[PDB]
Amino acid sequence: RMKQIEDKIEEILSKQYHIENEIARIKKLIG
Amino acid sequence: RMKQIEDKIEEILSKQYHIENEIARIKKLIG
Amino acid sequence: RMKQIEDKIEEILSKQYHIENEIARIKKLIG
Ligand SMILES: [Cl-]
Repeated sequence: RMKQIEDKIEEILSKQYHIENEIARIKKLIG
Repeated sequence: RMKQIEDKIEEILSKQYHIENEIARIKKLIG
Repeated sequence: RMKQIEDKIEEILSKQYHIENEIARIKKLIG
């Protein structure tokens, strides 16, 4: 069960990194 | 304790989905 | 191990709050 939680956290972190990169692109586009 | 962690992960995932939808709207607006 | 998971969740929540604030700024800028 702890491994399943950790795997889900991995997925969340990867998505968060992707979101930050999307935001960086939006800031560049309007910069 | 594991259930509390899992509930918090649920909240994080829901917010992440909301953020992705906000980003999609911003991209549409500037598209 | 549960504490390490909880600490990571703390980091994720803080980053999510930061992302929401970045999005609010972008919405204000294009508003
Ligand atoms: Cl996020």
